[PDB]
Amino acid sequence: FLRSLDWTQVIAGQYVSNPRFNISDYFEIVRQPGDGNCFYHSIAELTMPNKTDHSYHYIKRLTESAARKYYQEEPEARLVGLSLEDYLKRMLSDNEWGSTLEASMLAKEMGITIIIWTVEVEAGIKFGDGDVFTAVNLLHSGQTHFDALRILPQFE
Amino acid sequence: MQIFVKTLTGKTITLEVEPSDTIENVKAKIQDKEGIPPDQQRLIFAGKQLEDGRTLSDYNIQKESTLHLVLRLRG
Repeated sequence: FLRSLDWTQVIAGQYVSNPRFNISDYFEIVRQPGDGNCFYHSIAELTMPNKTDHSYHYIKRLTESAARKYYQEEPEARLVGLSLEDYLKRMLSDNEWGSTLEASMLAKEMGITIIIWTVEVEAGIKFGDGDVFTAVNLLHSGQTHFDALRILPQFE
Repeated sequence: MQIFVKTLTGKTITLEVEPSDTIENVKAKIQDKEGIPPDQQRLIFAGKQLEDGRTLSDYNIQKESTLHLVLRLRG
């Protein structure tokens, strides 16, 4: 079923899909801290060995580095409207929320695909040109929270 | 004139607009009809994100054009 996903390219490097499934049927959900850093915690969980509650600082560093190269060209930055410098100050701020903007920039900076499943699944948004099996899968819930997803072994 | 919008959830809706409508006027109409707040909306046409101050006519968006809606997601 996971191979059957129908991704529509909407804008350079970004795809949307609307499959219907139970998250828990295909993924283990790795809950992340309910602080303001859950997005970065989630990325770290899936990218960094021996990950801890402090590992997210590194993802935020890669996000800074990414923005310097990609922020001005990022379509989603237009909703931010901030200059590169003011955005960085705010992004790097303690407990600040990550988002699809950072996801887009990180995907390019880390050379990965990031998939965000906003919930039962309402839709997926893919940043990068890879498929779900190789992707860093995130769970977006409450319109306010990110956790990490790992494909259950039987489907790997 | 009539245009279509494919929402993030994959739903294709109809919208009644004018060529002179701004993107913000169009976001507001999507809010009226689907409850999606304008500040989360990214409207896309022809592989381009549309800009709030500009108008449908600027992007040569004619009757029966389909926009794609993607949402800004944070947490």
